[PDB]
Amino acid sequence: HKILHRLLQDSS
Amino acid sequence: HKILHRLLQD
Amino acid sequence: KKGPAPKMLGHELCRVCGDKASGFHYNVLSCEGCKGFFRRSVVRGGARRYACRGGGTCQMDAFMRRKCQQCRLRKCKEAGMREQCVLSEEQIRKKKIRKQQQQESQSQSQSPVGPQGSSSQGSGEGEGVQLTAAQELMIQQLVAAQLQCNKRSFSDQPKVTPWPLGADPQSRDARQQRFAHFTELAIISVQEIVDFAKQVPGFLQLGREDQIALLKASTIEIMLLETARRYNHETECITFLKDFTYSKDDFHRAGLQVEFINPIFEFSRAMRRLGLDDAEYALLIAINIFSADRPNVQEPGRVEALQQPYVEALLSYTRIKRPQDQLRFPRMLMKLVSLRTLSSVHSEQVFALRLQDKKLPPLLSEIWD
Amino acid sequence: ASFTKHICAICGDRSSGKHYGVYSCEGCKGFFKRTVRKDLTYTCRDNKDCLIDKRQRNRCQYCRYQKCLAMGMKREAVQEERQRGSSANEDMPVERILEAELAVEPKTETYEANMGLNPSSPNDPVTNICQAADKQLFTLVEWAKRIPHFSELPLDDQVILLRAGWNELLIASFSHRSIAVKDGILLATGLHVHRNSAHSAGVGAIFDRVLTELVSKMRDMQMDKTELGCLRAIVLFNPDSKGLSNPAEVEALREKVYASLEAYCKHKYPEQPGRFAKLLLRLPALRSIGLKCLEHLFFFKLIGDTPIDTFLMEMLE
DNA sequence: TAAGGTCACTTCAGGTCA
DNA sequence: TATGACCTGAAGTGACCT
Ligand SMILES: O=C(O)Cc1cccc(OCCCN(Cc2cccc(C(F)(F)F)c2Cl)CC(c2ccccc2)c2ccccc2)c1
Ligand SMILES: CC1=C(/C=C/C(C)=C\C=C\C(C)=C\C(=O)O)C(C)(C)CCC1
Ligand SMILES: [Zn+2]
Ligand SMILES: [Zn+2]
Ligand SMILES: [Zn+2]
Ligand SMILES: [Zn+2]
Repeated sequence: HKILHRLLQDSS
Repeated sequence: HKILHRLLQD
Repeated sequence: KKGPAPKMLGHELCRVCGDKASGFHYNVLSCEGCKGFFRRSVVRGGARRYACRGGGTCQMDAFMRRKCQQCRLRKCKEAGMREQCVLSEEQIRKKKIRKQQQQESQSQSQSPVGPQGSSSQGSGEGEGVQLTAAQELMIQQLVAAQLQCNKRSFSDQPKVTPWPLGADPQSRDARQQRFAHFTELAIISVQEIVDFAKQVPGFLQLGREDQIALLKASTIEIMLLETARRYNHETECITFLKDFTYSKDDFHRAGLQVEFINPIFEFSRAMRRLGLDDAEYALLIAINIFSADRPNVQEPGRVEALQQPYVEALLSYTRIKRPQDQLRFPRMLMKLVSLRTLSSVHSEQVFALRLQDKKLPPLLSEIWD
Repeated sequence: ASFTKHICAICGDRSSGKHYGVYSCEGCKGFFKRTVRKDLTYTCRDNKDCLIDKRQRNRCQYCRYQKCLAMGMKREAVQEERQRGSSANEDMPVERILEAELAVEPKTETYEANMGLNPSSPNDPVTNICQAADKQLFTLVEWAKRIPHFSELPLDDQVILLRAGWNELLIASFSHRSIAVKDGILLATGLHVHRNSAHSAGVGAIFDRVLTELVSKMRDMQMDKTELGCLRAIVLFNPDSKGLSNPAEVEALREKVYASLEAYCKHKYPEQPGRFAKLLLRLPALRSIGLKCLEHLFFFKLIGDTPIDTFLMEMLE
């Protein structure tokens, strides 16, 4: 649930 | 295997 | 003196029965009988017809046509008679009122010309009807977002494990290498999807776990769509990142099971008969994200309501572009089911990988586990 | 070539001499005249491959006008002020499908203090559901026979299609049967489930999924027998089933069901443009449910606790 | 000539009725 | 009740005047 979330808030 | 075929026959 | 008529005739008979035709009727030439029969068949479809007990070998002529109506209609279809050539009830009302009430019959009265003794046309709103502005704006936005998010994956090309050509066929680490490669391509795919959905309007109106659940659920199916879009019909190969092409046997060397690989290729070759453009693909993906039947969804109402505009926008785009093909839309909405089946197959592939104690990347292991 | 002066430059007929700036006959003259006058935009479905000659020139007006304009005819030369300006039926009738649904399901309700059956007990929900399923497989084949063109198919393909779709068929059936109750579903044996019982049985997830995504939506949009039968027909014909002799026929029949259903929607419910699309969108939700139920069916069968009847066993084996 | 118009002529929809 | 010769009836075409 963490990595997708950190991919959400900003640009990858 | 058996039943459905016979039910579909008639 | 020459006769003043085009007059295309001469008894070319009938494509249904073979009796004498009076001319072309419903995109084919036929007689009065076949024409009337076809009309009454289209306007009334709930009429009682007798099933064909004599087999589909029923012979058509100027006599037996009254025997089997189903075969007669079926050969009317074989004749190429279109159903849309029969005027509907709302279509026929305007082909009456114009010809009765005033124009061409019983009434002509105007300001000019008048022997009256003893007996804004163009647009209201700036219309032109269907496919409104906001819809096309949304479509173009989705396409532009698709391209913009697609360009980010182009710089990740030499970030990945090279393909081991000329590799030992019995080598396990070769299969492991190809597998790792494809999983990395899948990572790029997932990030790309996340960015795309991020640029999708209305998607930011949901909660964190809502967006996360929707993405985790729709990811594989979106990948299937993007793969089917990158499929090459003639060469029978799939090209990822536009410079990387792979055949079916390449997936066979990847270590993937046949039951996983085959239906995907079936799905990919099935979508080329649709001939979808970037707009329809983008709309399909957009709808697919907004499916409310996904697991772990707290507010399915918001998601369904968000799915509403994309569905109808896809409808207006389909009907206007290709009025000739009316089955394109239901055949497009039906691909979602295939996406579900292939999603189940995908999950079974994941479990298959889990069976051999194989490891997949933390992101992919986050989504599909 | 000065002989071409005596012929039409478009259809290649004998001309009267120059009219619109090219040499053309009275036909192309009057055609370009009547066209440019109203300047009506033609639509040719071929497309754009049309070759215009003397004989066939009146078959396609679009390409004729395009060839007239290509020869150098002017729209400014034309006087009079102006320049530039259902169903598909009887192959797959919905009435016979309706007849099938009415034949198989006797249970309905009209306008006080009555209804056929709703007894209950929360033991054992899974066993009772399997029992009802086995009960309804026979009515499922009996439903399949009354569906147009299915009986004409080869026997083995009929077997395959039934074995493939039986789950989703029965599911849609009891969902629409339970459309009047929340929550939850009424069995064809008459007994009641009551999802609390499903939760206590460990199957509550898929059950509540059925409650949320099927019966709820069906009740919200008020789906009738015709639409239910059509959706069940779409589920019934699957070209993607394994072992099919001629999948293209099945796919074609499915398309026929699409056209017929969309027709019925454009007739019965002119109010809702998204009715048909909604009905189609109920299908992907059904597939994910139909598959998940098989996973539990493969489970409870392999565990060897809940008694499974012979027909249901055959469908599972 | 080269522009118009007229109106015998075609066409292919639906509707009638014995 | 379904059927097909037959009509109503517009939109169109072109030989021939104007
Ligand atoms: O090239 C780009 O633009 C980026 C991109 C876009 C879409 C897909 C993609 O990678 C797909 C090709 C490799 N893929 C690996 C894979 C994907 C998803 C799950 C798994 C797994 F972990 F479950 F196994 C794997 Cl191994 C496989 C690919 C495929 C196509 C045809 C036959 C076999 C495999 C695929 C799998 C699932 C969905 C779509 C394609 C890169
Ligand atoms: C949803 C459900 C399941 C499957 C239901 C199926 C496969 C058929 C139901 C048929 C009925 C209920 C027919 C009728 O009423 O006519 C299983 C057992 C996996 C899990 C819990 C309940
Ligand atoms: Zn005929
Ligand atoms: Zn027949
Ligand atoms: Zn000409
Ligand atoms: Zn043309």
